Amino acid sequence: RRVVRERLQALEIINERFARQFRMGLFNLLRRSPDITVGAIRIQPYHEFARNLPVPTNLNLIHLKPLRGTGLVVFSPSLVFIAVDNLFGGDGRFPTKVEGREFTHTEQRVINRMLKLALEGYSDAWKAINPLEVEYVRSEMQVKFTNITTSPNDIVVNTPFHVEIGNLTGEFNICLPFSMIEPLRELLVNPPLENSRHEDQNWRDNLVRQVQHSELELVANFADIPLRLSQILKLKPGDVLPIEKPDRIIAHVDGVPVLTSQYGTVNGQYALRVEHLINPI
Amino acid sequence: RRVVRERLQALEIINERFARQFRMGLFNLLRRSPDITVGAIRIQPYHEFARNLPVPTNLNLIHLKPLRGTGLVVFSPSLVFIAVDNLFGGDGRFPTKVEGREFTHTEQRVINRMLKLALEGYSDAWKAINPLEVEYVRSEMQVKFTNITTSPNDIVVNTPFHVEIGNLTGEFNICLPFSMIEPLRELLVNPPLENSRHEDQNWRDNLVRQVQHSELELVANFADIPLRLSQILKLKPGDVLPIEKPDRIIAHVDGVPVLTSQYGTVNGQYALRVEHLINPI
Amino acid sequence: DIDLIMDIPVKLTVELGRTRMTIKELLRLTQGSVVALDGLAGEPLDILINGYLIAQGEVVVVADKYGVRITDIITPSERMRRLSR
Amino acid sequence: DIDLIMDIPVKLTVELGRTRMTIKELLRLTQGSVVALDGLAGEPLDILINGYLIAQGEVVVVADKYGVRITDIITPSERMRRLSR
Amino acid sequence: IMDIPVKLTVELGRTRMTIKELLRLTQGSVVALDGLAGEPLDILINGYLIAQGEVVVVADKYGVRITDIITPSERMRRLSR
Amino acid sequence: DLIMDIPVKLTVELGRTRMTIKELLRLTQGSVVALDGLAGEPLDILINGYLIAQGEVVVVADKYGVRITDIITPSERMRRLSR
Amino acid sequence: IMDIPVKLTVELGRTRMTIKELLRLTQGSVVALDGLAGEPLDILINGYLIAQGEVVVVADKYGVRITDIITPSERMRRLSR
Amino acid sequence: DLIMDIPVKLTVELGRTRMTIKELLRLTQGSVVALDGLAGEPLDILINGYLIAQGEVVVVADKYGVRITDIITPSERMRRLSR
Amino acid sequence: IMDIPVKLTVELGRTRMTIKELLRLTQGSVVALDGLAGEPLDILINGYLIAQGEVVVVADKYGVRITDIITPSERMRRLSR
Repeated sequence: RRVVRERLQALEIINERFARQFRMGLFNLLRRSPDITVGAIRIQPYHEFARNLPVPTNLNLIHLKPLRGTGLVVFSPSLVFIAVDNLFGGDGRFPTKVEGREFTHTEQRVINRMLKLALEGYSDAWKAINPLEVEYVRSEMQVKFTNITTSPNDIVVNTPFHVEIGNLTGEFNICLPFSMIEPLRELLVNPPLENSRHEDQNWRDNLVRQVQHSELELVANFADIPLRLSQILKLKPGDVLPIEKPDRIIAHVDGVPVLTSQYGTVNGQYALRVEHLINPI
Repeated sequence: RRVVRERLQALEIINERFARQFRMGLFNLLRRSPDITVGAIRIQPYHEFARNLPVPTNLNLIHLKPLRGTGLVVFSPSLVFIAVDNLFGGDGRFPTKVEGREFTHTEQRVINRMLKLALEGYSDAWKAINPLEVEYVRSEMQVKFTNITTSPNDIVVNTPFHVEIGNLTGEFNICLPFSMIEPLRELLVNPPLENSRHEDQNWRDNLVRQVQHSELELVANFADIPLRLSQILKLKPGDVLPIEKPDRIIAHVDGVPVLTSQYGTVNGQYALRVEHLINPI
Repeated sequence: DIDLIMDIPVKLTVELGRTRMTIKELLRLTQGSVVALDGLAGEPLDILINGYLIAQGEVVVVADKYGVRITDIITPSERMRRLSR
Repeated sequence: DIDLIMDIPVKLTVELGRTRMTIKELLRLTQGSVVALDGLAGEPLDILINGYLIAQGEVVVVADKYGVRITDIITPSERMRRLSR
Repeated sequence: IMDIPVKLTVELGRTRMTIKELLRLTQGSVVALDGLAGEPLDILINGYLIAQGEVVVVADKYGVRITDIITPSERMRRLSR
Repeated sequence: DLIMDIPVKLTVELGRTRMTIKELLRLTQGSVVALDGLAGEPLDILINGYLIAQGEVVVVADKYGVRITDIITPSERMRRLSR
Repeated sequence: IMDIPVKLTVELGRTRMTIKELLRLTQGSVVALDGLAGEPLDILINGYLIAQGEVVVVADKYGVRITDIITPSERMRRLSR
Repeated sequence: DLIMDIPVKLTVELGRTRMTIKELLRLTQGSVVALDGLAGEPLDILINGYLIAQGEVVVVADKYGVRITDIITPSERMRRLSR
Repeated sequence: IMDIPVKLTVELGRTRMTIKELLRLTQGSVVALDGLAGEPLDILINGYLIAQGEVVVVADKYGVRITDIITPSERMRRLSR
């Protein structure tokens, strides 16, 4: 049994701007403008993501301090082949497919350049909103060896991307554990907010100035006696129910108490004599 | 007659991380990535483990200070053969099987490298949670000569592993006496816990802040007289039972006494006058 | 069905009065401040459970002990009239 | 079968009263603090064995010696009613 | 200073006529107000106004695009209207 | 029945465990605690803190729905309170 | 300071209606609550709340994945609900 | 029999030994002490500290179950207390 | 300080029910207790507990494998049980 649901707003924009940054980075790196198509953000268990992962492919570990845990990135053999031949200027119209064969030293080095470029791009994109350092840990071949999540059923978030350069195409993914963003679960849901300048706080203070003009309905309580509905049914008008001594009156609005008070007889009216505001701090 | 049962959580994760560490260690040692499949943790008597042990095979003694007793590790002749030929770069497609023949000096030396590498790996893996030094004592050929346990029926815990390198496969075991972990029996059952930072204790203190808001029902006792159910049967309503002088009243909640008190007549109610909290320290 | 429900504990609440009041007023309020309520002195107090209207009653001091004496059971029509305010 | 069981020693217990009380209150309590119980003065005390309801009784000082005098044997129906609270 | 939940209110336009114009109009009758397409909307708390701001819809759910706290200057004129 | 239309508060629980405050003291903010009831047993269903019946939750219509199975059964209620 | 065992309590959701809706529903009738799939669960002691945390199952035995002590802020709102 | 349904506490013992406190003084926290009853003899069964009967434990249904064998036998009870 | 022999006591499990469940069960009837296979056993002196420890058999004679003196912490809980 493992269930999680949520809706996200900010990381979509974050992925879009990071994708634009990565596109321009690859353009300047390979002297050719690429195109990146960000897929819909995927929320799935770790085992489902591993099953959907096309083996063989290279997986890389990038830690995210100070949050405990390591991030994961993947790149397709088609992408690495196309990138490396473009680095050599090859047209790519006579491609080759390698399966099971581990990446050579040179191929791993080219993967290292893609890794560092992507790390820098995502670092700047993420720090544009929240400063969270990204540091590569260890590349991996098989997903089972990555074993990032505690359980295969652990639900993780993955961001797919479709990257092409002219006729040449490709797809790579960025998948993250949900526990990685569990402390920031409320922040990622919230859409990005601009300003935050000094006039933004007094703007909040302006809202407060509006807030003082508010309407509040208090509730006064005397007795909260536990009884039985059988007794209620046998209760008849004229019946009397004893009540303990109400040494004080609790005042609450929609439930939340604010103060304690003492009842009193004032100008022929049921009046209360407040003692002090309830401060939970 | 010898019976023990229990369920374990933490040592599974410990074995998994130690297996990953051992896999990377063997990868860097033999310039080839291995694969280790950890078998289900085995709990069995020493005689049963010895019977299941495939003779011939090499057994090694590694002490675990400060806990009294010595740990045991074993490695298959197939594993040592495959490891040594990979050290020589041999394909292993023309293998040989040796039975009864004791390991040569060079074979024992290669076993020594595996022993030291495994000792270092398990040392780091174990000290990642609990610092317990591991020190090799003496290798052994026959299990009967190991005679670690007091009795053959003494129940021991063994961790099986299936290690392969490509087509080449193998299996080795790590078996430990249950008395080795008897002092830490409660710890091994408990799953590993993260944090433990300074904010973790005040988090426990936060729980304490929640705890002060608790509901407790006391029990007041006057007389605890031993009688007979025959007397109870012959007892009839209106009967009187003498009671010794209750010089004090014991107050307990669900059984546990907390204080002593003296009864008294207050505001027409059965009231008690506490003396002091019961502190067993 | 009915017999099953009868032996069940339930809560009840009683309210004194209602006044319009804003956070300016409550912040201006200090220790010992007196606040009145729309409930006239001597008016029977409304009786509810879990916020649900039940009846009305008044407190009577019987044998130097406070006790609320109900006076009526709210009809559905009068309950509708009361909520239509 | 019945005759075998008759000559067997058994224990018994008696309770005074019950009050809701929390660890804040008990920590606030000091030496000589007085705490009351729901048991009214003069109310017969419940009599149990091993936590099992048996009967009720009251203490009577006969020949300057304390003694509890029972008054009733709990019926199954009244026991069910008592536990249904 | 101390916090408490409170009821808000958003108002979509106000007009001035008798109900009989709309009482005669049975169900399914469309009626327009001073509210047009484009102007921002105001927010009230317990019936007390706060600020001006448009409202959009996201994930099949309405979302207010609040702009700024309403000053007494425009507060007075909207009360007058 | 003139008070039939009265809303009520229900309570559904998993299981209990006799737990001394020394245990919670070592229990961290991210610790794991077990219960007494075995997995798969229908959850007990109560209202306003009063025992009613038992049931089990099922993933139906994308919402946790509990399937009522037993009745108050006052004899069984007495047996349960006699623990 | 002194230790004693104490009764805990975990609560799976709360709703508001009359029992007759479910009293009419005989045995085997499935009924949902405000409790959905994913949200954490709270822990009560003697009926007094402590902390928020999910519950998982291990070795065919339930295990609570507690998260943090409940502060009065959210305590008040859950009492209000 | 109006008090038939009353739960009772039973006690099962292995054997006895006359043991002077000087012996426990040299007995460490991990020492071994024997008894008077030989292995295989059925264990004595008591309730609330009162002798009832004897029985032997058997490994059945993965739980220690004791097989009752004898009755109170008041003559034998008198003989036993006359030691 | 001065020495004297004293009667010990070892207890193999405790349960809670009426004797009639076992009184109906004639001789040869097997009945289990809270005692299971593996847990240690406690030692009482004149009916007063001392320490926890398993019991083994040697030379066709039982031998207690005592572990440690019982502290009041677990003493209280075993009294409660």
